[PDB]
Amino acid sequence: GSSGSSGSGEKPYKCNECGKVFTQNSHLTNHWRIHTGEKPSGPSSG
Ligand SMILES: [Zn+2]
Repeated sequence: GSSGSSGSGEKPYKCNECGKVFTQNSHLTNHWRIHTGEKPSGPSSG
């Protein structure tokens, strides 16, 4: 079978706005920037 459970494997830091994953904190917090404005009105990139 296949186990699809996150937590241990994935990193403790994960963007709760799109679904990204980073190794450090400063990286995650920073990323959010792109989410907070910056021409958020357009074609979804995903
Ligand atoms: Zn994000």
